[PDB]
Amino acid sequence: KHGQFTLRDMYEQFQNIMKMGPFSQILGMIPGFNEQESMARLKKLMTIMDSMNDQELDSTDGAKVFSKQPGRIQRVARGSGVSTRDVQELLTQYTKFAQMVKKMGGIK
Amino acid sequence: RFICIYPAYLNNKKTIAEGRRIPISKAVENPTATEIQDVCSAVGLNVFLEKNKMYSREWNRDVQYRGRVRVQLKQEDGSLCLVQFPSRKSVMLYAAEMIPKLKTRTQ
RNA sequence: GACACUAAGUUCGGCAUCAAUAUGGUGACCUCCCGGGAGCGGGGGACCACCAGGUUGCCUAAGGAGGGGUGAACCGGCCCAGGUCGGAAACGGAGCAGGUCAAAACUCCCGUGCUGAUCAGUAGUGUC
Ligand SMILES: [Cl-]
Ligand SMILES: [Cl-]
Ligand SMILES: [Mg+2]
Ligand SMILES: [Mg+2]
Ligand SMILES: [Mg+2]
Ligand SMILES: [Mg+2]
Ligand SMILES: [Mg+2]
Repeated sequence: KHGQFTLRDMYEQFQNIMKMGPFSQILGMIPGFNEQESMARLKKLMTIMDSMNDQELDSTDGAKVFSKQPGRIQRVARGSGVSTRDVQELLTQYTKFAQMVKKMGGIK
Repeated sequence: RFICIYPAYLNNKKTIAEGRRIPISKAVENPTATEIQDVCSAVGLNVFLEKNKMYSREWNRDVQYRGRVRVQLKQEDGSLCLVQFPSRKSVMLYAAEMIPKLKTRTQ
């Protein structure tokens, strides 16, 4: 996009609003999902990642990265003013979410 | 109007920039806001513990590492509460010296 | 004419490149105060590392304060979104991610010293 607006843009936006209900109902069987009281939980989880680096983000097995090198968890916790447990929690949900995605597809 | 005493102030494991306020020679291992309050209250000082407050220069979030302690120096009229305690430095030091004596530490 | 010797030319490689100083910086750490209800505001000393361009030792066959790079998950310095902490607030602090760099560290390429080999066969001199 270029500070402007093309039909593809309008398209992609409508498209985002699509992979909603789905992705939303995919959060179905995952203890860690009250609309407003959820947004926070979702914004938190994001801010925590706002502290991870590319290599950590783009890792097929993020859980392990952090597993194997705990210092990374500490770096992240402290870097996002959140607790350590919080980070490990975010890490497990990401796992559950991964495993889930596996049983189905991924992009959708 | 009471004053502020953060454990970082009395921590010999912290550098200057990390919040240490007294010479390492007088500083202490890992003073806990609790211990600080427990020695101050036991000298005739008026003080209350702010259990959950956290020192800004304290990256850690654990418990042994947080809390704040508040002591009354002067009295509304102006007179110091305890002649032997002018400044804040005075209290910090007095605390740094008495904690390594708390039974809970000599244990 | 053919060979030699000194000066010397081309190219691809190898080995190797101080010390101690002033002034100004940046950073780190320590140590004293004043002010303040916090985050802090203010001021004096000490030590170490590094940088900018500036000397000199009486220093080596050489040793220029040259030009890049990388900067690591964190573990160098800066700027630090968000979030976090102190704060009623204003703000301030610690600080990851991200960006960045006269000044943690580590590395190249320059130059400069010897140095194999290569190519040229010019400059002089000498011999038969
Ligand atoms: Cl001070
Ligand atoms: Cl630590
Ligand atoms: Mg010869
Ligand atoms: Mg980088
Ligand atoms: Mg880094
Ligand atoms: Mg912020
Ligand atoms: Mg800061």
